[PDB]
Amino acid sequence: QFGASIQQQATVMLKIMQDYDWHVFSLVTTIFPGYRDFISFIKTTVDNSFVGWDMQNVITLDTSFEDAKTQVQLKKIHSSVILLYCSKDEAVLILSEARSLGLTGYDFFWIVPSLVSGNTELIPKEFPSGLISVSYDDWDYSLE
Amino acid sequence: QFGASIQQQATVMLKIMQDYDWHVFSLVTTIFPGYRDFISFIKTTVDNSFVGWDMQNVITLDTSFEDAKTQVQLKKIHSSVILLYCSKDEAVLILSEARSLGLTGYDFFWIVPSLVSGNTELIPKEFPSGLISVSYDDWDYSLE
Amino acid sequence: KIVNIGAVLSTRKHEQMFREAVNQANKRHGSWKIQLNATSVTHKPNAIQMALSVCEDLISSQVYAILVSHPPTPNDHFTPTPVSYTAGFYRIPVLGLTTRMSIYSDKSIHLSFLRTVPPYSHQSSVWFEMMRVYNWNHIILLVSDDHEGRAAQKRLETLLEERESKAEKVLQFDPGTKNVTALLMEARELEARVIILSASEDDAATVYRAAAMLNMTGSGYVWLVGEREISGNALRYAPDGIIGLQLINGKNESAHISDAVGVVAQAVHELLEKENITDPPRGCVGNTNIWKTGPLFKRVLMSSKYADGVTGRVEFNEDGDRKFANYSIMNLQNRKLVQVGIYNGTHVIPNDRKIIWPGGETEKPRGYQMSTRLKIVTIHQEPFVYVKPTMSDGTCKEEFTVNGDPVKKVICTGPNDTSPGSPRHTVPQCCYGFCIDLLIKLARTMNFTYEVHLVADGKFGTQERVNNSNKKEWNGMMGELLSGQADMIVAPLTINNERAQYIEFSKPFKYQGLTILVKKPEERITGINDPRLRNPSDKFIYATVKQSSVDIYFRRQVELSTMYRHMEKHNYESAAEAIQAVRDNKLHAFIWDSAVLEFEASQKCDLVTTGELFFRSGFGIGMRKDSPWKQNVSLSILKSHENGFMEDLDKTWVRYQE
Repeated sequence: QFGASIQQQATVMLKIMQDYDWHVFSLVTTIFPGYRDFISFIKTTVDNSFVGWDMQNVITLDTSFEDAKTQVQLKKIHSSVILLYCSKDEAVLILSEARSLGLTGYDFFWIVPSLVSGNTELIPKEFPSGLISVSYDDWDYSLE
Repeated sequence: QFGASIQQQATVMLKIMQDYDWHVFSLVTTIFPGYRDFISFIKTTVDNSFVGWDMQNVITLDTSFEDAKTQVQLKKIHSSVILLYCSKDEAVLILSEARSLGLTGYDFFWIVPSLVSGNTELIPKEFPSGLISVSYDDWDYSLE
Repeated sequence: KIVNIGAVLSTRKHEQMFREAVNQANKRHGSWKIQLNATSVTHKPNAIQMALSVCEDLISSQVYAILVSHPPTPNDHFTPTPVSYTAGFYRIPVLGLTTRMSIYSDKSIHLSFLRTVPPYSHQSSVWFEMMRVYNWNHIILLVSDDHEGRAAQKRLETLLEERESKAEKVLQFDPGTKNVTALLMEARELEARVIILSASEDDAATVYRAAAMLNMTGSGYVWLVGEREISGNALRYAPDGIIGLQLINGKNESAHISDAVGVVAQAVHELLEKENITDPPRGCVGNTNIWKTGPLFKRVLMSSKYADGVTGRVEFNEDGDRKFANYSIMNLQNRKLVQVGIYNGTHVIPNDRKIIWPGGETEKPRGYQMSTRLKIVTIHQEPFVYVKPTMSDGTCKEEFTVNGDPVKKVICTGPNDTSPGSPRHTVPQCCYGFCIDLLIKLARTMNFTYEVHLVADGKFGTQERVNNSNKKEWNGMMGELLSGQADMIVAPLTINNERAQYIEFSKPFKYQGLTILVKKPEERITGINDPRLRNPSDKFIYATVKQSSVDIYFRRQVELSTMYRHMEKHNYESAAEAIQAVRDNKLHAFIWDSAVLEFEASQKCDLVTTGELFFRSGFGIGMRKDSPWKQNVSLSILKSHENGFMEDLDKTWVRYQE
């Protein structure tokens, strides 16, 4: 194939966070596979950075949420930048739960990977206007 | 009457909260009557105490909860000590929603008055083991 | 298949109208097999046996709705309470129709009471609509009925929660007395003229006579009353031009009965469409089991929404009150009731008739007149507030300074000594000095008179527990200012964060720090960083003025609790006591402001200050809350800052040495 990997995309997103000095952040991971490599890559990147990042503990989901034990970990979130790694189906429920929590504020940023960013036409109403996404979908360079 | 009013009981409960340094707390008031006097007495007692109480804003109710607009006010709660003034049949639904939202943690406290705590025999299973109550029902002093 | 309705009604014509409304209630509801029976009872002049007859007759009848419809009762108690209490024993809704007392608003007391009339506190919201129209902020409350007084104060604070303003004066007392004119004159000395009254007819007529004898009904005096205050001899004692309220169909019983029949009938036909039907038992003999669908039928009555009636959109709130009520606004033009406004549920519209006021023009009188004589209180500051006894009788010896400046004194009033020393000795003497000349400059800039008096003690004022009910109170200059007896504290006020939360501050005129007064081996201390003062003993005697702001500033310092425990055994009343004590070589150190001890070192060479300069702060003028005496006064202070008038005040006392 072509393009970047999920590790190079994570490097680009941490470069975005480095260029804006958003050093206080968090990390929320679901049960989508390839997640422990993602967490370990974030840990080795923070350990290989000139920043000294303020990383909150990883909020790990288990199943479809009862909104009883996951809410305890969601109320621990006092940082600004919220890092979410999930699929498109669970992202609607996560953003709706965060909107019900009031954790979708002006300082509460949301940066998502490329695979959760699905169809350009199909956009659910639960997306915050200002949702940061990174993908290789370039319209200036066509297929030819 | 040979009893103990709700104002002196609120004085005793705030004395308990002062003796434990539980200064960060909240207040949830339902549509059970006699509630604005309770809020005003709490406001005057906080304004006339050496603590300087860190009081979260009052979670108010209008009807039986839709779990749509009251959900936002309950998700604003992140403090430990929770005060409540309601009836027993309302308190069953309140504790069911609090268990559904995970507000019955080890850090979170629950202090209820004597009017919501009715018969000693009738105890439903939805009550958290550790529920703080203050009642003048002394079994050592009989009716005679 | 039957529904019984109980009623306490007197006149046979309205009983026939009630039975006709019951008969017509089953007209448009189809040919359903439900039946409606009605039982009406008369009235015996007593109240215990009336309650007995009505309660056992409605137990034997097993009714669902209980109605009391007697306005013109000769007894002024107006109590349908015992039948409502007996129905609340089985949680049966009693629909009160006549009275508007706030004791019925408590659903904890009246468990199963509903009504279609609001209490009078909602009229204050209509009066808050006056605040939405006439743009008036400061009010004067006067409530005699203490059963509704706490509810009126609650509703007033609920209305003032939006604008976040404060009522200037509230009053609660026992109805029946007559010598309330002292508090009326105390409200007359205030800036506002808004008069809110909530009492019966007798106290309203009493305060009308009190305002008529003292002429408190002249120009600009805002009067705003209700329906209870425009009846009886209070209507005879009312001045011309007073604005009152009128309940549209408040006493018109005939349409009100039909409205109640429609409400009860649609509530019953709503309840018939649901399950869990229960019936009231024969509770007179051997039945104490409660009616289990009490709160269920109450919840049915909560969401009751209607569209029929001459009055209009009757609707219950969470308190079961009346929504969207047409009110009238009346005026008394030459002992004649003249309608000057109408009111829908949200908005006031005046009619084509004019609004003639008891004062001058037909427009609104702005009854917010600021105090042209500002009451000035101060403490006896030694280089700033010089107080001299009079020569012969209330006079000031006009002595001249060495620089050709005549001392412009003022006749101030002050106590003699402390309260164990002097029981009651308050004389007028001559006050002059620094802040007196500052006030002379303020009176030269802006034209306003003043009234200089003195604070009763030698303390600034601290936040202390009062000896009952665990309540915070202030004292001193703050205690005399917040009580309304003072207007402007002209004193070197120590600016801190605690007093900024309670009152507003002006710009500081003085800028200085703190220092140590010693007498002249290390004879100097060089500030707080002396390790021997960290752990003191009986040798280094250091203290401060009792109940001073320096003690509060050290109380915020959570790392110098040892000095707070040490200085509490030697706090003096005034700073001159500390000057006299260190003059006799009994003290050893004294934390105080800089330039005062610099002036005293210029007076006496043995008085020596320390070298360090910490707590570099400023002293300004003690002020009230948001007030028009803030911006212009602060601009005058800044005008005094920009020119050489500060240097002139230095030439008077600061730069002048010996």
